[PDB]
Amino acid sequence: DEVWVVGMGIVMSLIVLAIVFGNVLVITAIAKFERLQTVTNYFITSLACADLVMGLAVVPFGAAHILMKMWTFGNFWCEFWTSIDVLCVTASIETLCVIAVDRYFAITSPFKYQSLLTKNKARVIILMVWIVSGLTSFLPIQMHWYRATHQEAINCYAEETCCDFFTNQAYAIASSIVSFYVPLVIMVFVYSRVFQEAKRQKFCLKEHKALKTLGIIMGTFTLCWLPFFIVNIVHVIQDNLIRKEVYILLNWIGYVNSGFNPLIYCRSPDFRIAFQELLCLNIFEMLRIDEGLRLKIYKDTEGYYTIGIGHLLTKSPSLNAAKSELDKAIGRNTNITKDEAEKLFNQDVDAAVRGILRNAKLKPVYDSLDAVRRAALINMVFQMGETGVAGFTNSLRMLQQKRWDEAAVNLAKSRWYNQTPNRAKRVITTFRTGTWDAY
Amino acid sequence: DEVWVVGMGIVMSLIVLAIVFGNVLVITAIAKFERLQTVTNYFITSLACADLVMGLAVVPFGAAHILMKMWTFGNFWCEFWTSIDVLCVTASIETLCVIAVDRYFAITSPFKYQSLLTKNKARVIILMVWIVSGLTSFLPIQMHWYRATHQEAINCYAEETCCDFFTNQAYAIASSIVSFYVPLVIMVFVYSRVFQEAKRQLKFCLKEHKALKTLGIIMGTFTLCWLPFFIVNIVHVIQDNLIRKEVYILLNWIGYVNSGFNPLIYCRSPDFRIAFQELLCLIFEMLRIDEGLRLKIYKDTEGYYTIGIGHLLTKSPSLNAAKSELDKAIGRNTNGVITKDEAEKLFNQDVDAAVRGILRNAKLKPVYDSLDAVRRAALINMVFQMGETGVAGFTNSLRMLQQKRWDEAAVNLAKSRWYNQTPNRAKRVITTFRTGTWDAY
Amino acid sequence: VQLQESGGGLVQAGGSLRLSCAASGSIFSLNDMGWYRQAPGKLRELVAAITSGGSTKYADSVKGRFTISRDNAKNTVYLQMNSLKAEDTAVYYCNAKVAGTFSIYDYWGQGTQVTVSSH
Amino acid sequence: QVQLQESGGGLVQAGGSLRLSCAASGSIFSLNDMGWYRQAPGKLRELVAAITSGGSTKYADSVKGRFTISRDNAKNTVYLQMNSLKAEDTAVYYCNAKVAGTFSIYDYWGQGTQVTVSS
Ligand SMILES: CCCCCCCCCCC(CCCCCCCCCC)(CO[C@@H]1O[C@H](CO)[C@@H](O[C@H]2O[C@H](CO)[C@@H](O)[C@H](O)[C@H]2O)[C@H](O)[C@H]1O)CO[C@@H]1O[C@H](CO)[C@@H](O[C@H]2O[C@H](CO)[C@@H](O)[C@H](O)[C@H]2O)[C@H](O)[C@H]1O
Ligand SMILES: CCCc1ccccc1OC[C@@H](O)CNCCCc1cn(CCCCc2ccc(OC[C@@H](O)CNC(C)C)cc2)nn1
Ligand SMILES: CCCc1ccccc1OC[C@@H](O)CNCCCc1cn(CCCCc2ccc(OC[C@@H](O)CNC(C)C)cc2)nn1
Repeated sequence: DEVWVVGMGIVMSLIVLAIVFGNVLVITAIAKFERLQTVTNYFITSLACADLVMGLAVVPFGAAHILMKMWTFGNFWCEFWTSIDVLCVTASIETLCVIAVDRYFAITSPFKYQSLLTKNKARVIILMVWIVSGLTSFLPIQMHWYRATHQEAINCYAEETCCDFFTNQAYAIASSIVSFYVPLVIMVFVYSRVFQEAKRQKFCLKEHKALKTLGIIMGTFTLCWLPFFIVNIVHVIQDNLIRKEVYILLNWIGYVNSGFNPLIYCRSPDFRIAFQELLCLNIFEMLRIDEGLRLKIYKDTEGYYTIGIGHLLTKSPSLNAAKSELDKAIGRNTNITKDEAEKLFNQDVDAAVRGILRNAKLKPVYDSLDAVRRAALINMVFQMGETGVAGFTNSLRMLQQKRWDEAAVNLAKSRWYNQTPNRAKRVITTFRTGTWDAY
Repeated sequence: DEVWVVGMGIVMSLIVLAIVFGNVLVITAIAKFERLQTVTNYFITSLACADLVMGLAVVPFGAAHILMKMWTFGNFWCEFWTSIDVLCVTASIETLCVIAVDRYFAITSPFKYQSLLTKNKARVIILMVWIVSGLTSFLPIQMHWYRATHQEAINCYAEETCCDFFTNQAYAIASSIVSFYVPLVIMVFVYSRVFQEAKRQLKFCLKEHKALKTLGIIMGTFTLCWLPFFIVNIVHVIQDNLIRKEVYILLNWIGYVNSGFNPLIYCRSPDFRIAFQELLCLIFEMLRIDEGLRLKIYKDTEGYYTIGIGHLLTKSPSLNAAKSELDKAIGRNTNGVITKDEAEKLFNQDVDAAVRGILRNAKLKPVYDSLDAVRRAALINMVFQMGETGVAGFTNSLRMLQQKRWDEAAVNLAKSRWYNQTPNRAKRVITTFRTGTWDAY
Repeated sequence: VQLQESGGGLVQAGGSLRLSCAASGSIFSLNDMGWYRQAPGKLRELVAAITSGGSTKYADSVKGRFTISRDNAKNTVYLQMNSLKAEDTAVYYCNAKVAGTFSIYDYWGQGTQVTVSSH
Repeated sequence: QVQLQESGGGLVQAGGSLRLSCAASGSIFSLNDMGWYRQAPGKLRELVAAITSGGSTKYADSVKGRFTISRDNAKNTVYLQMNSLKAEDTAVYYCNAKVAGTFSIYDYWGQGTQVTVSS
């Protein structure tokens, strides 16, 4: 079995390194770049510190404990080793939901995705999260509240060679609830409305994709620790069928989660550019999703000189004629900024909404639609013009008649649905459902 | 001598009687009257339900124990009686601490006194507080986690006729902290910043700003009533039994009679006081304090017809001229009476005057920008009351104010002809001039 | 806080119209809303009230002929009177209830008049 | 989704004074950092003054003592008071907003506004 010993040594040692390596990579990136100084990043920084202290002060000694099949560091470190262990786990689950609540108050604020907290206010919150979860994790252990009274524990408590965590089931459940389930339940509830409010006002916008990353951070965390925490309240409510080979194995599922977050953060483009440098390497929203933004002059799907969020600068092939009116609209001679591309969009959209109301074939249709399917109509008038949207009266009156499923089968036969099918299907599917499920 | 035992029985019966009476009265008002359906009052309610449970379920049995010199109800009620006792004290401070935080999110929002909570959200928070408070009170006692291990505790736990609350040193501290001190100092901290953001955004003269003071008194007494008990609890647990039990039982009864005190602190509010009386068979905001508000034509100190928030109607003495100007100002035939919406529509217009009329008045514009925001209003007040006619007509203090000689500027205006006609409003604004603060409003 | 009505016109009997009201100074989300009318020689009367949660109450004399509604995004409340009768002629006022610490407060707009014209 | 609008530029003789002002909308202006940049002809876009949401202010060395950046959160506006003007200060001046989102901070610029000085 000496093959098993050395082979597990390399895996555990690899695990310990991946934790320390990736988490320090996060702490460094948020500390370097000013672009990354956000309140959410400050919570992620402390979240990384929890995983970092895991990889330094916890996972190693637990790796040494297993392959040596015995505890080596005396009794004092034993009480401390498991207090730091609980301190890290409780601080993460609390911090993960101080994010979910901070994300909630933000999506109900003028700038969705903008935290309402001061950078120094966010610091204090993190300071108390560690100050509180430290009290509720060290005091019960340093004061012996966890301890059991069966001789098998009283002996292990006496020998400085045994460091198994025998606990009276009062501790085992009480601490399991206050420090895991209670924050976990709040988190899953609070952040769920966050996701809902995000589409009411899927997962295509940049900061929307960021919230699904915050979700995946929470998600993998619960999935890695819930088996450990589930089969330990049953293990006390029903007498033990949980053999110790399994309890420490499900706990190591919780240990490796500390290496997961740096990987997950590579879903944000903002974090990858930081990592790569560190290693020497709503109607308006709906249309930005499927029109894209480009700050120069480019050829579109039909070959015309467009710019920004799908603004046709001209139909002529001469780029001289494209610039000719590109600078006629900005104000200067642009020969445009992201802010210039923005106010040309807000002025092109209103032109398409008045262009809907000055059409007697579209206005009665646009009048009877909800907020969402109106936006679906304006997306067609934007991409085409009111003259072409007056085309399929068949579909135009099917929408008015509130025969959504019928109107959705006719629209998918238009030439529109096969020259830009991926975008067409998104406008037709929101016609069908009245929701934003596709955007 | 049995004279003492029947004397306290009468005194204790009334204490229980007062508690139950005044708190059924409070709960009734907030439920009957539609004006009182504030989220702040839904907290007032459960605060009174926590006081009602004490009056019924707790306090009387603690009275029987003292007079009977023993516990006669068995050990089941004995552990139930106390788990209820601590449920009412923890569910309270946890609500008095939610009020202080709710009033903080109210004074940082446009309407300075509007809760950001729904009624429904307000009352799931109440349900939560009671659930949570119960599980951090009933569970550690019904599960015997409080139990001490010295012999006296053990012998008292075994007598059906002994119901002292012997506790282990860990529970006594971990309970007092989590159930009392933590919500106490969050409250004392968060609410003190509610009080100053009020005095900042302009003491205790506005109606609602007295309501905040009324809440502060509720907390203020609650702390003082329950704090001596909770301090001597900690000094005994940590050191040794230097606290007697008759002093511990008296300091405890101070927090007991607190349950009957809130309903009369509520008589400070005109809202509860008129509600109880029916149940029982019976610069903008600176000038609004100093002017008042009247919905009918009245005569000011100097005899001029005025309406609304100190809005002059005419220098003429013919009431018909006052009504005629008022109808032209409001745009309908008032016959001398207007509405509050119209009165402060005029007031908003009339304040705009008092600032533009000092933008254009001789040497009295440089003194305006020579002073700070809290003294700018203290002079816009004098203009509003007297125009740029008279406040420009005493340059002795105007130069004194420009030269920042305020201790002098304040003695001159104390002799001014204006001082002797409106003395109290004269010195509130004189102090606003001298101390450069909102201390008088 | 301040209220701002709009939408009063002369209508033949059986016709229809809608009323609007903008508001400032509170969180329109949290305030109950409703319209009141007062015809000369008649006292002020509740016509329709939309509570903050969205419940609706309508006067019996106008039930099934009036729809109060709100849009908390635009800070406004709407009333679609249809099937107007000669009796409905009155001055309509916009009411907003804004809760304070211990009590709830009333606020009204300046007013609008509706008058149904017989033949 | 936020917008910026400069105002208050043009000409003035040397030693003159100007007050450029920028109004922002789309975010909590209280929690945003604010700053002014200028692009003189034949030069690159340089910072002149920045105010952080905490109040701290740095200035371009060329404009230190002459310009004062300041903030008014009540009106969602930030002010550059250009004093003791010199002909070198001739540039299109820009208003910048730094709004923090989830994982990153976003930059937001105004259209710009011209300031010509005469020796
Ligand atoms: C509002 C807030 C209140 C908060 C709670 C206040 C904290 C105090 C509670 C701490 C607490 C449970 C903790 C439960 C988990 C909760 C923590 C989770 C924290 C969150 C993350 C453990 O308390 C600890 O018990 C240990 C015993 O092993 C002991 O450990 C060490 O002791 C040795 C040297 O100290 C040493 O040999 C060795 O090292 C350990 O043995 C500790 O010294 C002792 O403090 C109390 O446990 C209760 O203790 C009671 C003893 O009488 C006991 O009652 C029994 O006796 C009764 C007649 O006497 C009888 O009538 C009952 O029938 C009977 O059962 C209860 O059954 C038991 O449950
Ligand atoms: C129950 C709540 C735990 C917890 C709460 C909050 C936040 C975070 C929490 O956890 C964090 C984990 O990272 C803890 N790591 C495990 C200890 C460190 C440790 C592991 N090893 C391996 C030896 C295991 C053998 C053993 C088997 C049974 C034992 O007794 C069972 C019972 O006494 C404990 N009950 C639990 C099942 C709930 C004791 C030891 N020896 N010492
Ligand atoms: C530890 C914090 C308690 C608490 C927590 C949360 C919220 C609210 C809390 O409080 C509730 C008050 O309503 C106090 N009620 C208890 C007395 C009610 C009572 C009276 N009686 C009989 C006579 C009591 C005389 C006596 C004196 C000392 C005793 O010894 C106990 C010893 O442990 C002292 N330590 C304590 C200070 C923690 C026992 C009895 N038996 N029970």
